Amino acid sequence: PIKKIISRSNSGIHHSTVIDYKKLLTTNKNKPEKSLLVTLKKHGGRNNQGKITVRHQGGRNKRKYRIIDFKRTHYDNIEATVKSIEYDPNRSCFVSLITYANGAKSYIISPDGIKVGDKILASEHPIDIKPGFSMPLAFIPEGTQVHNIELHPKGGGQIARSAGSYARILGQDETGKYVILQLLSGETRKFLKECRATVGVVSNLDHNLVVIGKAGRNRHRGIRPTVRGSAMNPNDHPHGGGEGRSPVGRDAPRTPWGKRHMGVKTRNMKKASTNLIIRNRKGEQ
Amino acid sequence: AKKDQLTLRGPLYGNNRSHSKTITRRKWNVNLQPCKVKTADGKTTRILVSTRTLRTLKKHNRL
Amino acid sequence: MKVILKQDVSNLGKRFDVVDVKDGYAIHFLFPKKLAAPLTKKSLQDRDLFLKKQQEHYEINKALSHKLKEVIEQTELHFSLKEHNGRPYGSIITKQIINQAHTKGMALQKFMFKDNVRLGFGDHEITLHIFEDTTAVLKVKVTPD
RNA sequence: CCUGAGUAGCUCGGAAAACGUUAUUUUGAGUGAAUCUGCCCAGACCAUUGGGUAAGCCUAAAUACUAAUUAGUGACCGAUA
RNA sequence: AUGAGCAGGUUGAAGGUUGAGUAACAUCAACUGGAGGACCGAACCGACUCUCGUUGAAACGAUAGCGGAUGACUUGUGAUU
RNA sequence: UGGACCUAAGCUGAGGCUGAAAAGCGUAGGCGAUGGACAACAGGUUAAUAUUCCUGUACUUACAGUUAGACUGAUGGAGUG
RNA sequence: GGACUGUUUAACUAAAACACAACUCUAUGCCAAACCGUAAGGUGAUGUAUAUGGGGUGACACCUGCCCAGUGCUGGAAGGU
RNA sequence: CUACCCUUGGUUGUGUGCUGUUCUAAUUGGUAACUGUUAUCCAGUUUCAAGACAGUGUUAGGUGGGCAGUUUGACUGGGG
RNA sequence: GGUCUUGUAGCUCAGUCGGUAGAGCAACGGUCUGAAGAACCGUGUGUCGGCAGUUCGAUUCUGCCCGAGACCA
Repeated sequence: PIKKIISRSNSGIHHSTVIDYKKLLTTNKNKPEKSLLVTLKKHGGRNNQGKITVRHQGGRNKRKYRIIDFKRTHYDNIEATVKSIEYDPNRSCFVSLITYANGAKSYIISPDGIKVGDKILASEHPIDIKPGFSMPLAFIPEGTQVHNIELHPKGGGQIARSAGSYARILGQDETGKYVILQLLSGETRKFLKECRATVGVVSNLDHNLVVIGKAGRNRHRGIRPTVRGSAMNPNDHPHGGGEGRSPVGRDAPRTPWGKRHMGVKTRNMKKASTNLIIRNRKGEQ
Repeated sequence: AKKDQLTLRGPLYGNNRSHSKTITRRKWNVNLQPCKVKTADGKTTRILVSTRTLRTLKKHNRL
Repeated sequence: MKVILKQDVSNLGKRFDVVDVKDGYAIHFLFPKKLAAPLTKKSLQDRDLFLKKQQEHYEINKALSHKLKEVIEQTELHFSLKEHNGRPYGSIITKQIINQAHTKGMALQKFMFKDNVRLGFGDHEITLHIFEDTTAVLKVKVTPD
């Protein structure tokens, strides 16, 4: 669901829309709930040394990142109680405040299919294949969507965990290990057959079309104003300035350094799970 | 340091003369092998090893 | 650089004698079975004396292999695992086995016991051999829930 | 029998050498002996022969000047110095 | 990161709202409510335009608008590159 | 009120990882207000002061003994903050 | 032409430049691509392709037409060296 | 038949180079658990995905103004 | 660090117990059709790219100068 934004301004227009955030996120009157709170320090795109590392990213307000438990292994044999679907100022996905009945709470991802109140179990057990649940891929046959899944032992749920992400199961290898998962973006991996699985695409499937309209929404969303390569300084940029702006050259436009990124294979192959790869949209592994 | 933890030996700083026969300098860093090593009285800590010193240690029964 | 394949044969030309060929940091250079002997001057003094030491080590290793077989067949490994009446939540590493080995009063290295990651449930058993001629068997009693 | 052992020879590129690296030495890397006509050297290396037995070195003296002290000296200055 | 001005008058939305109505529909109106890189206009800021100086009170400011003035607004302190 | 206390931005820093000499990152800790918290509000006073000094009104941790009184309670958990 | 409101040559250049916007192309299966230092680590960010970075214009709307000789990329089977 | 010169096809293999694999007993690891310690940078043991492929140390390269030391001749009825 | 190679007509090609030139198209002539595209045959082109070895008849079996091809420091 979306909602129109009529600016009612005398100069200019706005066809911008925004997700209502009242039927998909709780506590619209945001007051910091002091149960799982974490203060966030940031440098404005700068680093621990101090110098910047990510240009065109800054000018954002404070965030209170919820303590998300991607492992779903802290408390087992007792199903959790989804207290609320909370906002996440660091992720497009909506966090979920679950509370196991033993006396502890945590934050997880609740994908599309379950909402506040559902009793979800965390274990390596052959538990029911439902959204929010977590179980090994061995109990799930081929032809199912999977998300919020890691590659490395206890490395935390990292891969394919955003809205609309899925992992098509297409059986296992000839060796009986490293089940093949077709992840998002048309890539494919040889996932370990022992890894857990949070089945179901993440909720808010309508989070696909939006008009930012005004810069404040854009600048507070990480993406700062992007400057065109035309009309720059001719210093530090080989095409800026001068009368009669020059068309962009340097076929397959490079980044403004000695490196190249346009169309070239710029994959990293030195990790602890690079042998579990199948396809990366251009080649093999 | 770039010098391995077993030998704090300064890297050999010499010249690299190309077709131009220039005076550009070149570093020669000591060898770094993070192979396992056995220690007595409990712990079995592991440190970096240089191959030139590895020859001396191995032929002096360092395992 | 090891020069004596003491009391054991590592499936190759190295035999129970003062002789071995270089195999790098493997079961032939990291295992303490191949005991290193003074290499700075090994011509007549250390050579035959270490050969005799190797023979005596063979004999005392038969004796101690029998003794250790009895030991690990009387006081054996025990472990517990968490269950929910047939719900696999297992995780196994050799670390705990090494810790128990050290707890038995002897600094046994990471070579006697070695296994991969396993994921199971219920009552099972794993046995790891220790010797080549008077080999012992391990009993790892696992307690499920 | 001892006189130094990844040690003397070399060696993938440099340097100390008149030598910007050709004899000597060199390693960041691969290597490698002798217990002295052996071994290193004889500007590649050796035969007679010749230089020496290195691979640990101790050592005020010739290698600085006053860092606190002493003493005198002056084709030294002369308040733009 | 920690705290600050937006007086006053304002667009008065979206969300929903109630009955009428109708075979069931369809359709009608209105208000709770306050949304803006929202409006005019002061606190505060801007040198965007014309004049002054072109060796001024000014090593950058004075005036007239305009623009932000409820946010891409205007800030102080401490600190990061 | 800043500190006696607490941290935000941030820093020092036993170590330690890492780096020719130098030190970078950075943990245990502690520093660091622009903030939070514990405890004085009006009248009078000089040639220079006021909630501060006094008057009246009074807080805090309550201090040692003490009677009386009573299961208080952090090293651990939760809430306001 | 720019969507607009806006920002940069404080102190002669405020815009058809730039900027949100949309169209979008490209890289990345995470220890991400991009990047700070050499190095740990770290931002990116513990974001996970619906996220970030870089390319080009430019709101709202049509698409972006023709074309790879070569380069950059992807795919091909057989090399000299 | 006794030997040499060649010749083209091939088993077991080799003088020649081609590689592929079973394991970790190495190595990579902002992989993690235990401990130091209730230590973010951390260290010891570990397993884990590979696996001596590759990395490291050395040599050798290349793409690559992103930058340097720089070069950017002269005569020419002013010079290009 | 460069050692792999073919030329034959207007274009294109290969060479048996080493023995031996060739269309197709453009097009010269002819054939089809009241008319004809399309199509069908025969006119035609070559020191067999040029130089030197090989043997029962080398331009063919071979080597060389000028461009070639598929994991390159």
